[PDB]
Amino acid sequence: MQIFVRTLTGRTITLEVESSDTIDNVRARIQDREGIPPDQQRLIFAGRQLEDGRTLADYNIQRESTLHLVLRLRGG
Amino acid sequence: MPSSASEQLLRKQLKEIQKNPPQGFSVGLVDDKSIFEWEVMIIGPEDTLYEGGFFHATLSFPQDYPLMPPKMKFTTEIWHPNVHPNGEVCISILHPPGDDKYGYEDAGERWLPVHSPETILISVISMLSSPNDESPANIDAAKEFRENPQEFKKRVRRLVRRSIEMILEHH
Amino acid sequence: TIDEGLYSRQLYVLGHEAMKQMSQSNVLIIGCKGLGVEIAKNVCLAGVKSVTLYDPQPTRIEDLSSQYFLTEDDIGVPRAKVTVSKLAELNQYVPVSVVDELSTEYLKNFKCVVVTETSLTKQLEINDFTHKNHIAYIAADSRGLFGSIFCDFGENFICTDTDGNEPLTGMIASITDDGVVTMLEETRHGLENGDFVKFTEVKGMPGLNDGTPRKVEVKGPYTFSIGSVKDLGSAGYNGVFTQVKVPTKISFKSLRESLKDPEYVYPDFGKMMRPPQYHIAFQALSAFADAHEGSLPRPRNDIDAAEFFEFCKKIASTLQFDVELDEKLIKEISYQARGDLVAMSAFLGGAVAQEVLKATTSKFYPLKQYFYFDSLESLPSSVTISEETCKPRGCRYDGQIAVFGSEFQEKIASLSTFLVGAGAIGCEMLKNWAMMGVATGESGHISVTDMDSIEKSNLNRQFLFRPRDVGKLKSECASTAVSIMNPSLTGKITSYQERVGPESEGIFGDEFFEKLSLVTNALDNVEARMYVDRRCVFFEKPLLESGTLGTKGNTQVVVPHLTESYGSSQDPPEKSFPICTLKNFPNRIEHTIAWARDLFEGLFKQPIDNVNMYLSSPNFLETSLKTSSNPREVLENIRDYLVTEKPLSFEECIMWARLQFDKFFNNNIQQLLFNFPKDSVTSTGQPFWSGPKRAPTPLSFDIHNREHFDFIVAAASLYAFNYGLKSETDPAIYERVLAGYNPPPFAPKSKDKQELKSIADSLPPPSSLVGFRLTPAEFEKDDDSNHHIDFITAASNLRAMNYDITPADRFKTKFVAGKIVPAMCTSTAVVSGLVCLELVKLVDGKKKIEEYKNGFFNLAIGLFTFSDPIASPKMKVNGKEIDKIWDRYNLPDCTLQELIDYFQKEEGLEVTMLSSGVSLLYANFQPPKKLAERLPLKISELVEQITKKKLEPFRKHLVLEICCDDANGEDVEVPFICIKL
Repeated sequence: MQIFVRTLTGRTITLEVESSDTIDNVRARIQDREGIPPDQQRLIFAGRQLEDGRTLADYNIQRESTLHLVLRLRGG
Repeated sequence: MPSSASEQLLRKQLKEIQKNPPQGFSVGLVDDKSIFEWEVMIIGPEDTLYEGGFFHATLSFPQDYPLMPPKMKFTTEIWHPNVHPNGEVCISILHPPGDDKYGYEDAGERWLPVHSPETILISVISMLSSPNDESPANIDAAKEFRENPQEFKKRVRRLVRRSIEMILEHH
Repeated sequence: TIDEGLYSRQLYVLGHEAMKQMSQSNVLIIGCKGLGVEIAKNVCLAGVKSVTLYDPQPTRIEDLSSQYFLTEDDIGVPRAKVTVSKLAELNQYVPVSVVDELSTEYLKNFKCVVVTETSLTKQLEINDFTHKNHIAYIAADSRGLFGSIFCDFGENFICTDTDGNEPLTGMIASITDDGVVTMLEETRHGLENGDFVKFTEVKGMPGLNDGTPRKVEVKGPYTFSIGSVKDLGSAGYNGVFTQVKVPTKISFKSLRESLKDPEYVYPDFGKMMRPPQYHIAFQALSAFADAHEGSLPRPRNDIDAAEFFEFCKKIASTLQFDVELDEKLIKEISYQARGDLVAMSAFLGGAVAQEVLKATTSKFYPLKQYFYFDSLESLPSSVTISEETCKPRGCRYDGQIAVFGSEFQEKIASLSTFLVGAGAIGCEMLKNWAMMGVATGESGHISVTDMDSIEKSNLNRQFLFRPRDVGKLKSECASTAVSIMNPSLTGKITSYQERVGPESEGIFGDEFFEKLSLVTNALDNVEARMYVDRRCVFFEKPLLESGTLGTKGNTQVVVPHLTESYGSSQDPPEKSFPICTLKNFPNRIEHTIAWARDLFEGLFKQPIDNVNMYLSSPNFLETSLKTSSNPREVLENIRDYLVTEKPLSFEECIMWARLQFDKFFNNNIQQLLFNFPKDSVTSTGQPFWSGPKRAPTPLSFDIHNREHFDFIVAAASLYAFNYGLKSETDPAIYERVLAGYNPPPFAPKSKDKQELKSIADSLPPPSSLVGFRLTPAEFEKDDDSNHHIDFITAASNLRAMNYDITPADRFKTKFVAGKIVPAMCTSTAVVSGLVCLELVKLVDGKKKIEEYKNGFFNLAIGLFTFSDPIASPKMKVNGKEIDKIWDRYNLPDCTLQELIDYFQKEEGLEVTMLSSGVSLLYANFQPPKKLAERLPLKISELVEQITKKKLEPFRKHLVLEICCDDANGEDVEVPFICIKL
């Protein structure tokens, strides 16, 4: 299947992902094409933050699903 | 006030390195006052230009470690292309993150939050064995190593001797 | 001539051209209730040509639930007439006016029309005209915990910048004549279909290096097509593409034709099914209002709810809208119809204000087109919500009571809060609290702290401050300001001017924290945030966290014994550069700027401090000989700046600066070249000066050169500033002194105990220069007349000319050298809204984690996303659960030995290591020689010994952390320990 990972900056990352793939697997791929370590990535889907150890299927992330890659900001 | 993630990680890493210490260097704290200031004594690697030598350095860890790498400074006088005259070590693994700008050096070759202090020190050992001429910190040393490596060889060996005479300082 | 002093932080978000367009755009805002005023406030601070208000309806008391520019003395007065005078004071470059009547032909005077508090029927009238004459249209309404925004910029709206991101770029490997482009070894282009790219340095077909953009057709992650280029060249290679940001046509539907088939912007994919429900409900609110003489359904009124529910069915049928109506959800809108929450207005108002700027600048992607939003999880459950409790009263908090009830108002009133930061977020937060009626009760209080003072740059997004308030403290002014917004806070707010941290634990200590209901951050750095987080973990207090960056923002909530803390996660660190890159091998302007900063410090600050310490400290010399990184440079600094290179006239400073030119842009480059000739080669065949390295070229001084002369003046003026000599602007003087300058001939150079630092003897004694001090230059970005940024820019660009790098104006240099954070009022208002929508959940004492929501947004692209907080990590031990973050061990001030013996059988864990803060108290791997020494010591004594500091009197506790292994071999992380003294 195919999913989308849109960043807070507007950049859209498309990914061919297995329903068996772990969140860890996905975090590793996003590092390999944006340059931020997994522990600094914050992925969100359907109102819950994806945690390690689980899979896309555990969150029912089917095709054409869109994840949001966000971060915290320091300004005030 | 509890401890940050930085403090916890340094403890576990200090414990592990000071459990099964990899040969070639010794690791301890400059003072128990702070686990963010390690001192490191390195044996000059075998067969290399520096063999027999005894080099003391300081790993200074940043407050936001491991987001940022530690800074390693040789206190012992040393003559190396990748080592600034002030003592600071300049190698890829200790370069801050990450990609950019034109697309020459990737993010995966510099600092990563996963690299243990042991991984760093091992990288600095190999640095002593085979200088990297793509990142010279000491211009004068970088030339002598290239245009007359037999006078460079001479100067290193002189500094190797002066390091031993400083061990005698413990008197 | 746009006021850079005022719009600095905002310019770095929108750009100059965007702001020129803004200053030429008129904006009409209809309605000056809670939502309207927020939109107006932001637009005024942003800097448009003018703002026109239309709201002739008189002020009712319930308007004050969120209209922070309306007082109770202004009741009965038309809102627009009251608001205009307040808004005019926001920005001296924006005039505000009012209209008493509107006509369709009058709209032609405006670039954008904002519509709040208006019926659907009148909206259709307005939009029909504006859409016909291509005038931007934005409709928005706040209804309790529900919100809606509609945008229409015309059928032919052009967007010049869809996301504000820098143009993408990458190095090419090869380009077939068929048009297939290939990146270098394992490099992603990141392009997308429809993107336009130009080329440069493409070898094989120099025709693509023209500049003509080509439509991109993504073929893979490492490749993309542009079209057949068979005309010139059979194959290209070793080039570089550059994204050309192309103007994009955005075709908006009118309000009329889009009501049947509305295009949605979903602020929460978890609530995907909700916007259509709201699309009908918000029309039903309009149909209901027409059927009740403008009145909305009463609070929690079951009758009006059922009547409202029927309107939804009629509208759903008429529009042929085939959606199954959620009765529970629809009636909740009726129940909360008269709701007017400040948080909601701050959230929508910020978002809407951004959209106005989009319509007027053609920059950033607008909302297309319906934005339906709800914060329904914010609804209390620990109190009665009914028709009786939500009944209006003669007070100002009616709009809030209409949703949360009267007994919930009491909870808000009795809150004791700690606000860390009185900056942009601080100001918006205090405003929200004032409107909500926070800490207005007898047992309620607000503590706000901020050591910073108001600056001109701040006034652009910190609306509680004014031009005359510059120089004063943020915390005090922020407090006085909200006292006017809500006199109930008079004597209910204590302002501190303390930096939050370890130093201030005497003021923000045990007694201070214990009486707090919650803490709220408004900080500008991560270090402070982390610190507050840990303190809140100790006192088991909730923490509301927020942050911004340009049009981006986020919110996090920390709930005791439920969620993880702020420190449980980390974010990407600030970009930095190694010294080796900076000292000799720059390849970006950012490298030369950093270098230029060290040069600024090295010439006008560091040597100056050594001089002043030599003259003020008695044993400085031999103290520096012992405890300095470089005793040599210290002594050479004293000599050079006191006797040798000391100037006697300003003309000698010009001479000095002329010498510095050769030293840093000529001789040093010759020297670098002598060490690494232009045709050098490293021991791998590759030429040395290749790739990230750029072969530099010495600079021959030329007074008639712009950048050469800019350096001399800056350098000389700064050197004069150290010795208190008067500067000179007259270029005639410089021409004279410089003409008579003979450069000393320079050539690249090739039992010790060589302590030749008997030159300290060549120094005059401190007794010979009593009362003499040099003035060090303290780097200050925001003063454009101190030659600081001038020097950095000149020096940076001179070094840029050396290494063939494209230079940058002082504007970009000021941004980099100053480490300026882009920021504007819009994103700050939005986060303040979401934070307060989460605060009410803490007041309700919600124990379910799924009720809470962490926010993330980008107003530049209409992106909103939310997520449930991560739960605190648990760990069942010996039976029941313990909380690794929040639970703690409470032990006496015992000895180290009997502390280890306490975890011996009370827990069954061997303490392998013990630490206090950054200090290592004990470890099993430590030598037995000091183990036996430190084992029988009390923790209090043990800590004072290692830290070389005596425990302060106000310290009544002491926090320890331990690594623990179970009787098996492997480690187990365990809750921390609180030692009672």
